Amino acid sequence: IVGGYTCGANTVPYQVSLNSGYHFCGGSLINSQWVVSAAHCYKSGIQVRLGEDNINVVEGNEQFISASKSIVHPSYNSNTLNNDIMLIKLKSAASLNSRVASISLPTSCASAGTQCLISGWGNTKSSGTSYPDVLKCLKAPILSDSSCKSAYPGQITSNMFCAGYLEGGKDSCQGDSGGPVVCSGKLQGIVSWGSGCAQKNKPGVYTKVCNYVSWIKQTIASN
Ligand SMILES: [Ca+2]
Repeated sequence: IVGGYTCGANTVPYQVSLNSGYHFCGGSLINSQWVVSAAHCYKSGIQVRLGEDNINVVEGNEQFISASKSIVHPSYNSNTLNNDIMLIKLKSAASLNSRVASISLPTSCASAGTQCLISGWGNTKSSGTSYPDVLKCLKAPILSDSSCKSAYPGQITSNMFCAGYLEGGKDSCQGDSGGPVVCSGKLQGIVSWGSGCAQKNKPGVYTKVCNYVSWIKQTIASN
């Protein structure tokens, strides 16, 4: 997250870190057994880390739970990032508590102009590299479909939305991929892609989770 703030320990209790020997992507806990992330974050060998603040220090509220199964969307296209969504099942249910909590899935799609909370342990620099240890947060508005398409001509599908600031300076970034975009208390987006981070006229692009609620529900009913 570039241009964000330190969230505060465990104030985003649905945020997970996906670990394969190192943090590599975020995700969101949607119930005691299941995480939603980006399909482009697929790796074999995922451990889900819940209750994290500093990902490099064991502080006492963590739950580390291996994935048993990962399910990339059936129509994920890794070239365009259309349908950039994945489900990860935990080998055992998380113990839900004040610091490890699920986020609701949406009923309706979010509205342009809504300010959402985006969070992660990704790079904090637009030019260069610096990865934080503690979780960072950003409030960013959903942009109109016409603005998003103007920013990325011939690249935005109905399963994507843009959020952020066209003047640059505030965005998600590498290592935030897969993490949450929460709008009116529901998971509306997944950190998916963008050209660079926090560059002028190149806002973040996010998987539009409201398009996937029936897939998510039937998949969790069946696995
Ligand atoms: Ca930790």
